[PDB]
Amino acid sequence: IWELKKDVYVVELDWYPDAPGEMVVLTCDTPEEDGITWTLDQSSEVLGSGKTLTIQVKEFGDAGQYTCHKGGEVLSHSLLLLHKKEDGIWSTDILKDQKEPKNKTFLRCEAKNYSGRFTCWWLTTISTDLTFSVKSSRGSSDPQGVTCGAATLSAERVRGDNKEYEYSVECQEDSACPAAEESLPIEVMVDAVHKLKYENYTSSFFIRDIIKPDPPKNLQLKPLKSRQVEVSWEYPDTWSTPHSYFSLTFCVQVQGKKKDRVFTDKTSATVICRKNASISVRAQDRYYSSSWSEWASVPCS
Amino acid sequence: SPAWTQCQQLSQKLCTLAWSAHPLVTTNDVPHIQCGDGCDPQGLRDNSQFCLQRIHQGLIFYEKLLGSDIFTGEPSLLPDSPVGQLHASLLGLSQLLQPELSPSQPWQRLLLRFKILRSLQAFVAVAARVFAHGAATLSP
Ligand SMILES: *[C@@H]1O[C@H](CO)[C@@H](O[C@@H]2O[C@H](CO)[C@@H](O[C@@H]3O[C@H](CO)[C@@H](O)[C@H](O[C@H]4O[C@H](CO)[C@@H](O)[C@H](O)[C@@H]4O)[C@@H]3O)[C@H](O)[C@H]2NC(C)=O)[C@H](O)[C@H]1NC(C)=O
Repeated sequence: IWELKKDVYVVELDWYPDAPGEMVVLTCDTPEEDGITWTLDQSSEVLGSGKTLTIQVKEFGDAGQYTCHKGGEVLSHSLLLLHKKEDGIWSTDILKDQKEPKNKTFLRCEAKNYSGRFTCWWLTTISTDLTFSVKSSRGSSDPQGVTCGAATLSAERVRGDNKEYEYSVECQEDSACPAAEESLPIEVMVDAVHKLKYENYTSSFFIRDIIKPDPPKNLQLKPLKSRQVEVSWEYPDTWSTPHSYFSLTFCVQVQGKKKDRVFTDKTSATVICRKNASISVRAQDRYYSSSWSEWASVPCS
Repeated sequence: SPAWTQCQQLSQKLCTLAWSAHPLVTTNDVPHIQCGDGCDPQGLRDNSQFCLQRIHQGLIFYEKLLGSDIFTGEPSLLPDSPVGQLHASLLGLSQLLQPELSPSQPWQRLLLRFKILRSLQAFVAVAARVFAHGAATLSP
């Protein structure tokens, strides 16, 4: 047993039938010595007497909020949560597996630049009695500070009775060094409590691997009378500066309802534009292969 | 005096070769261009020699590392491996800056090679930003 949070304890259980469980000793935080009784949740059934109560925690019927009384006088509370280990693996019921990039991906994080700010997302089907707690740091041996906000509902999809929820949290590194080559990854840790079940999740990464730039800004066309066009855009406002250091590379695409692609480090390009086509541009870090940005399009002609 | 545009090309050639590696059919031991190394844009303006000395040090380390038992021992690298060329381009870049481990299991050596090459992608990414920035702002 370990303490998650004042008066909240987690009990680790190898979850299988006819399992011995854990012998837990609860203690009543009170200066009284005699007349103490114990109860669980809303049951009046007295489960024991004295300043302490020993219990064999095997199932969620043994979990819950234990209260100690001095007759009609309520004294203190101890909330027990279970972390079930099924088949030798901690349960992952609360969060949905996003299966991208690989299996058992429950948290996905993104950065728009090298500032130390990033956002992480996750999915769940649970609508009620759901609490999330987020913590983050760079490194484990000697952790460096990362400040995170509170997880909040970002999206919801409902089909009939099946509801799916998306949560997100914004974090930031305390002393970020945008130009440095990171040696220690960032760790994002998420506690998930639903009723009496406790689960937790982690994602380990370098900012450089979760970079996805914003789309190129102010995409424009200048025609020239064999029907060629001078395409021009600008770096997105959120990308790191100076651009002479944090360079982007671009892919310019011509597509209609056959493709023409050009790859350039410049913020301009010449393409042959046809009727009812569209000029699209997207961006990537020039020196390190991370995610491409979303396309930015402008109609042809 | 540094010859920024040659360095810019060699570090570009290293970004390309390093991302073409795939020996698998965190990296604890290597060097890194750290915050205190002064290779950010402002640090280059103020003391470019200090930064480029620490890039040179790391390049020498990666040369020696690629040219050692970790990479030259068994299991033999495959003829299509980029290690040999990276070695030549690392050597070439470190000369532009200034002219003058070892596990038992072979599966552990493959994994080690992968972590080193993955680490090199991060290192040369920063060096390329250094040489691109210096070519744009510190060249006469
Ligand atoms: C995600 O879940 C995992 C699995 O549950 C969790 O790992 C557990 O963390 C707790 C908290 O650090 C560990 O509890 C410790 O266990 C050792 C003995 O193994 C004790 O010596 C420790 O005692 C100290 O803390 C107690 C209160 O927690 C005090 O009563 C005591 O006096 C000491 O001060 C402590 O109990 C637990 O062993 C691990 N379990 C495993 C299997 O690793 C992990 O922490 C969770 N992640 C997050 C971010 O919470």
